Amino acid sequence: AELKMDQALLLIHNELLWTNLTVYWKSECCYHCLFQVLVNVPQSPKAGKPSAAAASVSTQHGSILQLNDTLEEKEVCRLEYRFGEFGNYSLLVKNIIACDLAVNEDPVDLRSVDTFRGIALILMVFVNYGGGKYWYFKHASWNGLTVADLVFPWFVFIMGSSIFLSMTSILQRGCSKFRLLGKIAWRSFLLICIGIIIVNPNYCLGPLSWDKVRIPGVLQRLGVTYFVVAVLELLFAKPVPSCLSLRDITSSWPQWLLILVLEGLWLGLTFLLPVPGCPTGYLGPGGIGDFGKYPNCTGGAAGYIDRLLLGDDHLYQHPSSAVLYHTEVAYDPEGILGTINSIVMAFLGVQAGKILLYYKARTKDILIRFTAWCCILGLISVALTKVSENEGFIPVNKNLWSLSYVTTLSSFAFFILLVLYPVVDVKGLWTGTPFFYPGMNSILVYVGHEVFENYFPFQWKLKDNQSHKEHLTQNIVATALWVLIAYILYRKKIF
Amino acid sequence: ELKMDQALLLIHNELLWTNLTVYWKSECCYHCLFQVLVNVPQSPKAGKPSAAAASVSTQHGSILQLNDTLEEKEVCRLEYRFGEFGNYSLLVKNIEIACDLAVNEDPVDSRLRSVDTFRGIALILMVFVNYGGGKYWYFKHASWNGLTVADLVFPWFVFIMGSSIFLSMTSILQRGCSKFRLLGKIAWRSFLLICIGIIIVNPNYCLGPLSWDKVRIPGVLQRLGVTYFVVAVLELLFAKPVPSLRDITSSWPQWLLILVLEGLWLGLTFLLPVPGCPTGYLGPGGIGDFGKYPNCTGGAAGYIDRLLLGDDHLYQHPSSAVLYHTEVAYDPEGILGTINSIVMAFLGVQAGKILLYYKARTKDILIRFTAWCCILGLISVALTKVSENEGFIPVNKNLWSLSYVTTLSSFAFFILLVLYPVVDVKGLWTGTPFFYPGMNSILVYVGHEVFENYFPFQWKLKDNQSHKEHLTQNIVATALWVLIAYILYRKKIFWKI
Ligand SMILES: *[C@@H]1O[C@H](CO)[C@@H](O[C@@H]2O[C@H](CO)[C@@H](O)[C@H](O)[C@H]2NC(C)=O)[C@H](O)[C@H]1NC(C)=O
Ligand SMILES: *[C@@H]1O[C@H](CO)[C@@H](O)[C@H](O)[C@H]1NC(C)=O
Ligand SMILES: *[C@@H]1O[C@H](CO)[C@@H](O)[C@H](O)[C@H]1NC(C)=O
Ligand SMILES: *[C@@H]1O[C@H](CO)[C@@H](O)[C@H](O)[C@H]1NC(C)=O
Ligand SMILES: *[C@@H]1O[C@H](CO)[C@@H](O)[C@H](O)[C@H]1NC(C)=O
Ligand SMILES: *[C@@H]1O[C@H](CO)[C@@H](O)[C@H](O)[C@H]1NC(C)=O
Repeated sequence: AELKMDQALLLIHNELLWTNLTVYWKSECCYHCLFQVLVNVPQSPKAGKPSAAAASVSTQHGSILQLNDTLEEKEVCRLEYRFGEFGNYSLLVKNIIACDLAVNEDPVDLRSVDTFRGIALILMVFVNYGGGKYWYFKHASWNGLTVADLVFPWFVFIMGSSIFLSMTSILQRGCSKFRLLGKIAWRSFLLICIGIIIVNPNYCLGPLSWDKVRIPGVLQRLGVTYFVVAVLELLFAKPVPSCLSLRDITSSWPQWLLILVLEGLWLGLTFLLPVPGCPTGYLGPGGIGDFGKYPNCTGGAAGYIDRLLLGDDHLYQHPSSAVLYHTEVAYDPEGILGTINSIVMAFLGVQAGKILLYYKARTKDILIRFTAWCCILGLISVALTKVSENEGFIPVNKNLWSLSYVTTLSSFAFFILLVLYPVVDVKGLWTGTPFFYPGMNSILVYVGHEVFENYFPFQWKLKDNQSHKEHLTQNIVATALWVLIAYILYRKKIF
Repeated sequence: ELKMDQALLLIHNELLWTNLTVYWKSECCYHCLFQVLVNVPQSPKAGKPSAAAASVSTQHGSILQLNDTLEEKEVCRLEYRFGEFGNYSLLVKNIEIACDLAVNEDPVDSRLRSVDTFRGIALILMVFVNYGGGKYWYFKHASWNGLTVADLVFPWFVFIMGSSIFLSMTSILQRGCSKFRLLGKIAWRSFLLICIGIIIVNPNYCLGPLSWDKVRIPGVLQRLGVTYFVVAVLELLFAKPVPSLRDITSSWPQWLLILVLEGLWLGLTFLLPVPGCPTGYLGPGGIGDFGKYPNCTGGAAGYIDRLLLGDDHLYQHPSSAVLYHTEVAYDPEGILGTINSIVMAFLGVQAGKILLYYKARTKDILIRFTAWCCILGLISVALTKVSENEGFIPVNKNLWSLSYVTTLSSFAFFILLVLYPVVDVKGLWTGTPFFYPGMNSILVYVGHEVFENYFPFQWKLKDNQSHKEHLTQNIVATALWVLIAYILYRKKIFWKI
């Protein structure tokens, strides 16, 4: 009918005579949102003849219906409810002002690094196709840690580990450093150009033009972090040679000094840089967020730096907060300031690779180091976020690539590695059979699924687009087909 | 304000008590009904003639007819050919009555590796003409009949593909291999080509996700795969070891089969009755043939294709839509055209047989190619009577007519005759910029089909109505695809896609 995806009709009529009602809606998960107007409920023309109105409240998560009249601005009913999808809820307001919100119809219902990379790629492809249009399979509106926020950081962690592993293997093979540097620069340049040309633009609307080309993005950031980490490791590389040896940390001390100074630079630039027409050290979403007194401030210092450097037209025109906070500005999640945190996370992946490689002959030592790093990073994350998605010093935020976000995802990745390394490598109980096929063809699978996003085996016309089940089935089938394609490529040894 | 290849025609009518209407038909139409271009009202008074503006096409020729609106009497007519961006003004006044056309502003318009080189040239020409070729009239497909440069890209590809099947299969058989595995590989390759075509090439996904009710089944790659399968299976079933008319006495079975198929095609085209349509029809319908048969595109071939596949599963914008104003759907890569495509692929197999049987002696190869080209040219001249629209079977791309096959095969034989000594015997030119697509045919074709809209091959234009911009963009895209083919060749990547 007239109900879109995840909406519930709200038939509302007033059993009163001398007040004009305007229903005001505000989703619960928002931190500080101005109550947007929803409908206008007039007075009943005669006694016993209420005037009905139709509303479509978003039922993704919660709702706070606030009602105070236009004439007097005095409350009549403010109630918090959680509507269901495709429901039919009737709000009866009457004298005793009292409201009940009756319900008409019930709403409807080594090998470990490779396995981990395959898991991250499969989840990324799933959430990129839409993830069944579920609110927990899409990027969270500003602060939040939905499932789609857990894919890219793990991929960067895995790439850091693989960078260190391959660098050590090549240096042990005996190749010179200049050839390695040339190769690293070439791969980074290729990744950047691929991201700028093939992945980021959408060519169905029309041809690419400089005035409307999106420079930063996923693959550009991936290549830049690749280049930075690989060059740093190639510069400060030492031959690989326990009981509290602490060699893996003290040997790579220049890397740690550089990473710490980079993190300090990110913290200072975010929390101290004076943004014109915006409070210094802003972390909010702008738009209607923070009670709506900051209309154009999305991203704070990072957003301002990105807009100044690349222009407001070369960024993402539909940021992840544009669906909830109604931000009218453009903000790329893969901006310029977040590259520092991405580099830090890739270096944490390098650290995991160092732990894996140094103590190759003692599994107990590897597990102890992994769990110690996981505990330390988890403690840092808990201290920073104050175990809350809104409060705390630095909230976990994907768009800003917050330091708490990096530390939390590093904790999760270290725990995942602590689980995966024994079973897949040491015990060999389960080789990650359905997963590592993209683990060996990451970049090819990503580029292919971006190019072939719209083709028949991955997309087809559905009976009703306003249904979660059909979208979920289509996305699952597409991801399974990409797993099968990666398997076929692996069998033919096309790397 | 003006479109591309469209002059501006201003009519100044000094007549007093006669409404004036004009008509226009392209000089390239065989029999086209005139269409209303513009209506010029009578002048309210002497000295202030009524002026009306209209845009006239320019791609090729123009014939105008001036008729009275009420009395339906012809006043005057012209055969002037306009310019791309002109300002021609037409004045008609009573003197009998004569109309003079004036120009206000002048227009502004002024292994063997020989098979590999052939296939590379055909592929590059195909990629150029698919991107548009500058929107030129002779770089696009012919309207219904005739032979433009864009019509020669595909038949040469099918010819060389057939020759390559023969060469590769005879090499494999000579080296030693079972026939069952070969037939299985051929079937897999044909099925893969058909599926690739249907899923990737034919449908456009930007307008929306694929819907089964509007899926175009026939197309270039499905036809390629079907003829590949048929000709490869025939030549594999009848394959004798290599050892003077010794290249036909060893091939008479498949020759008889090809003659049977050609006879079947001729019978179906010229004899199969069609409901509400003249038997043995070839005209484009619409306004062609004086508009007596509106929905009769292709005739027998169109009717058979529509009956077997349905109107929804066809090419909705055929080549004749722009000129002959037809509403029905006709797929150029239909079902009856597959017989002639098979015949041309078999002719390519015959050319490969000629090239292989006399590999030692080059004089014999050259005389064989000369004889084949001359015989096919004579057959084409007899069939088409040397005219675009006359003759028994005019050269037709959409129908894949027999004259089309004979003419394009004679041209392919002559091109092979020129290329073979140059690339092999004398070694003057080694196909340096062309044979990399000759090695990566299918990969390059599918890549350019998928990446047609991407930036290096297509970007926003400064002036969308300039031929120069489109030509530069298409040439740059084709050069980039040559470069990509060369890079793939250097990295030893080859025909696996
Ligand atoms: C313009 O007028 C001329 C003459 O009146 C038309 O020529 C004849 O048209 C009738 C029917 O309209 C045909 O039966 C004749 O065969 C035509 N030729 C002759 C010599 O009589 C002409 O058709 C008119 N233009 C258009 C577009 O209809
Ligand atoms: C309520 O609204 C109606 C029209 O919507 C208006 O005529 C009436 O005056 C309003 N009542 C008050 C008290 O403003
Ligand atoms: C409801 O009343 C509060 C004050 O208690 C006010 O801030 C708010 O704007 C009112 N809602 C409206 C006017 O929609
Ligand atoms: C919701 O319930 C009311 C109660 O009768 C009904 O009239 C209305 O049609 C229902 N909504 C829809 C969309 O059917
Ligand atoms: C020419 O067309 C005009 C416009 O309708 C009309 O008034 C006039 O009568 C026409 N001329 C003749 C001779 O009918
Ligand atoms: C054609 O000439 C007329 C009068 O000379 C002028 O008004 C008109 O703009 C010209 N059109 C073009 C396309 O030059």
